[PDB]
Amino acid sequence: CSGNLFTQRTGTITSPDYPNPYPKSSECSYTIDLEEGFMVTLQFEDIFDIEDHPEVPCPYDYIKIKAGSKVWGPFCGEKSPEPISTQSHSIQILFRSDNSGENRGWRLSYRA
Amino acid sequence: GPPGPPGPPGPPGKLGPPGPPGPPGPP
Amino acid sequence: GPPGPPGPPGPPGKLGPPGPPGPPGPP
Amino acid sequence: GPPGPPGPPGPPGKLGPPGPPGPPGPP
Ligand SMILES: [Ca+2]
Repeated sequence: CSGNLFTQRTGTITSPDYPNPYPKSSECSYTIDLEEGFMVTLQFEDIFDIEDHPEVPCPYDYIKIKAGSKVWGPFCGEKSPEPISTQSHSIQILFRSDNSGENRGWRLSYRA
Repeated sequence: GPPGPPGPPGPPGKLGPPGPPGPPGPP
Repeated sequence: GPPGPPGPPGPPGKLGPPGPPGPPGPP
Repeated sequence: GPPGPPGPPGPPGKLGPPGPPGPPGPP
């Protein structure tokens, strides 16, 4: 589930197999790559369900976002983070899952 | 007829996350 | 008759393992 | 009726204990 590339000004990205549960032991990568000057916003939509833990932030499965030297996350749980204004035109999204659990995953739209 | 008895208890929960790293050494 | 209802949840997972050593202390 | 389905996995384990203190620094 790596090398997913999005080059249109707007689009939709999901965890593998969404809206069904994502696969175990996944290390997925997604790239949004736009021309210079564009500034991408990421906004989650629909159900957001990434395995979490009640005491510790995201120790099992997580989504992380990187743009240049900027890093957001990790994120997990039953509620998506607030929309992310990346202020950037080229973004990498990483999604890791461990070897157990049944959770639905995530869906986001991006725009610039 | 009547419903059967409860199923068996499920499998144990998954292992806890590893503990945090220790603190820095003494001076 | 109909199947019984699902069993109770399994037992809580095991305590996580100890963390790794801390980094080196100060000079 | 027959017994029900097994129950769901239990809750996750607790966070592990902290790791040991790091090695000492420069003297
Ligand atoms: Ca998982």
